[PDB]
Amino acid sequence: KNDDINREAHQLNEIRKKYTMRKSTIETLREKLDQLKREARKDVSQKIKD
Amino acid sequence: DQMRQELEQLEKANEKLREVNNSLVVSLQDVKNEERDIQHERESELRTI
Amino acid sequence: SRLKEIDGRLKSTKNEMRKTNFRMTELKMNVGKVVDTGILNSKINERK
Amino acid sequence: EDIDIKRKEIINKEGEIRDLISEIDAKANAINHEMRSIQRQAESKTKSLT
Repeated sequence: KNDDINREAHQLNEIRKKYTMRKSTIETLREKLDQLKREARKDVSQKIKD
Repeated sequence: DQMRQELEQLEKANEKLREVNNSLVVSLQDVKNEERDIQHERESELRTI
Repeated sequence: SRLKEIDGRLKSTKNEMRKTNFRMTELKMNVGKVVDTGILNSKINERK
Repeated sequence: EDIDIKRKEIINKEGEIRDLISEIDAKANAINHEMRSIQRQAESKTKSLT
């Protein structure tokens, strides 16, 4: 029974790990948006110059 | 996956080895009973002779 | 000699059961591990 | 640290498991000796009385 309680605690810890990895995913989202904005400004500048 | 399957077959094999070990213990105590009665008969033969 | 043989196979059964114990220790070792499928699921949703 | 806690718990638990298996095997041997003794002495008493 103590082992089962420990397993429940580690499942909660894995949920917390999933939350931290969610924050990692939003960081990936921010860097993706950064790259998209950079390429967008570059291509629109190229199109305007052409 | 393989490891859940292994634990299932291991529970099966653990039960099986439990029954065979119980049978082994019964056989061993029967064998030692045979030994004690054989040695008692030998002692009786020795005392008679 | 028969008793010695049955004791030896008892030793074999005890080794087998202790290996099963190691394997269940491994079982809950791998129960308590981090899973990194969140990026996979989010990326699948993005693709969809 | 909690992982190590559950590891020590499981090594202990398997320790009591194997110790209890040995103890119950010993008590099975003892009860077999008791039943053979009681049946032998019961047979002797039946021979004496009957």
